[PDB]
Amino acid sequence: NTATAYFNVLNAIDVLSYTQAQKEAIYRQLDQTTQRFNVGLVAITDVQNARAQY
Amino acid sequence: RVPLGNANLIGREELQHARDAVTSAQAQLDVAIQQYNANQAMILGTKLE
Repeated sequence: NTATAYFNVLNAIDVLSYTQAQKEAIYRQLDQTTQRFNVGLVAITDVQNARAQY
Repeated sequence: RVPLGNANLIGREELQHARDAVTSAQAQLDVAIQQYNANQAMILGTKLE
């Protein structure tokens, strides 16, 4: 039990780091899509998808 | 394409391009009309003999 509990914490650390990286990537995607919609190249429907993913 | 544009459910670039295509087609039709007129100016007599 001690060994398993010890390793679960490192698993959680790894998961947290990679989830933060994914969050950064998706935020940049949303920024790009919103800028593109403002400039007039995409429809409002594509903005909603980015917001949902974020 | 026009009515969908009234609401924001279609890219503005696409509608702009549709308008431009209409204008270009009109211009090319004018070109053809002028060519036909140019040929007609030599045989406006309307009698072969």
